[PDB]
Amino acid sequence: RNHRLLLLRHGETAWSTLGRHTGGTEVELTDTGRTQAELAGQLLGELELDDPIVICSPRRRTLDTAKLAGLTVNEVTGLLAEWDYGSYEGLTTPQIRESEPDWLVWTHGCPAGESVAQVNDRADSAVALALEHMSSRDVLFVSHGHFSRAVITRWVQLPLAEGSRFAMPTASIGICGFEHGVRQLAVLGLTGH
Amino acid sequence: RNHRLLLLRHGETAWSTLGRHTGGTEVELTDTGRTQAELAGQLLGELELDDPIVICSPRRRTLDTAKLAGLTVNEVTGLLAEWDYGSYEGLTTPQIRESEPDWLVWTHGCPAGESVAQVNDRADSAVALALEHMSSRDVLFVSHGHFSRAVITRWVQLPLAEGSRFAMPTASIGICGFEHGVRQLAVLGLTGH
Repeated sequence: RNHRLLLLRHGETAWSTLGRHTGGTEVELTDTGRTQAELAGQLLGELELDDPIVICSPRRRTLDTAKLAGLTVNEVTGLLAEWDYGSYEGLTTPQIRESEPDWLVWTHGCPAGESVAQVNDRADSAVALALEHMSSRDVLFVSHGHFSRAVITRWVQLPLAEGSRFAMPTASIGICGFEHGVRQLAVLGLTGH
Repeated sequence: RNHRLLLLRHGETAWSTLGRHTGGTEVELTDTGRTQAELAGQLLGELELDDPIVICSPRRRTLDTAKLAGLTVNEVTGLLAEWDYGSYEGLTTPQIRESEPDWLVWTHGCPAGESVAQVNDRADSAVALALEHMSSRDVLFVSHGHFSRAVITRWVQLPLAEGSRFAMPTASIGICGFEHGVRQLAVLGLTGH
């Protein structure tokens, strides 16, 4: 296709800096988070996007980022919500490690939350959504760390387990496109701050 | 580990702009290529690298890029040479398509040149090389499009066939590291021009 799928992770929060897993919890962006968002929109500005359709996660930290980035949101949907961490909500990876030493959200999932299968499907639906609009315009997802990686991993048609192989820091941008007929990851870890 | 593996593709040449596959052929950087290289070194400057060991491909376009980027090369080795295209040297993907409609270097390889297996092994040796120095410092490979992708694909422990899923434009930087014990791709398609 002649278009792209861009993904933007929301800025920093008090929880992200501590490595805490935040799903449905409504945490606010820090002042550093607001600045990150502001710089990202600055960066999106020179990406020369074609009449972009912006889809955003319902969380306030992502809605806030979109506004601060100077974007106008077209669709707000839980489809882009972060991985539901269930019982692990608020826990860091080490803390989770004290009980499940080999844990990775990518292979284990979360007890009382979303399983890999469920996110795999949610990720595919998201990619399907993107492809429909990319027929005429560029697409931008303002979402979260793990889910954004989920989308990317699926864009490149790999098992969701591979989400562990791609970073996605706060206020960072990843870009998906094509090369000689193949869906490909073009940019990752792009930061304007 | 506490260190990173960075990869830098050489700047633009008269052949790259045309989408021609260049392996052993000694093509020069265009003036645009020299500028790209110059900007990349500018970009490497703010990456705060730890006493970096720089390994470079023997081709003149890569040696030139390193010099223009303001880098001092520690090791020059064919280990980082581009995929040997054999019979396809000089051909574009469409041209190759006129004979092998479903061709991708990643799955087919090149007749009279390197096979996937051979590049898979060369890529792994390169990763092995990096890990040995990353024990005390950061590593920088100045190489080519397909091979750099090969190294990245292997860094993340995927079959070489997946090299098709990662872009690597001229004068672009990719960065490999770790996240909670897992080898991961941190940055891709980073451009200073």
